[PDB]
Amino acid sequence: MAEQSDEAVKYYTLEEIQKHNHSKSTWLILHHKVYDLTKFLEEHPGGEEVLREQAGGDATENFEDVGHSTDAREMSKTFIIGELHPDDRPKLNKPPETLITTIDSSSS
Ligand code: HEM
Repeated sequence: MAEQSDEAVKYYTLEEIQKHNHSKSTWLILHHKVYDLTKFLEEHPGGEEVLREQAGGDATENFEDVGHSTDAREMSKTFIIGELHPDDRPKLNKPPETLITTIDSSSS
């Protein structure tokens, strides 16, 4: 990716992470950041099989519903290899002034 090592956020193409939804290399996207479980497949409670189905793309189905617990919020941090490419990063015009919270009755 050129340069000494890095500079800013490393992205990964949406078209690419899709190709890493399988045994030989398992990535996933919970929402925005891409993770890897290529070796981790075995280390994670009841994974391997059920990962492949949610990996490469969005996996937050089970994550939004059940929510995991504190443990998984804190441990996962080194699983995060980077973000998703500008395929998703701006989406539209990229939120200029906060996500929404626009004109909430009175002064912001
Ligand atoms: C971002 C990558 C992930 C990491 C680092 C991670 C981390 C963990 C950790 C630390 C636990 C144990 C305690 C807890 O619930 O907090 C756990 C359990 C579990 N995780 Fe994950 N997890 C990840 C993604 C996923 C995804 C995408 C799924 C489903 C497709 C999933 C399904 C489960 C289930 C089901 C358990 C509990 C065992 C069971 O009841 O079968 N996890 N995870």
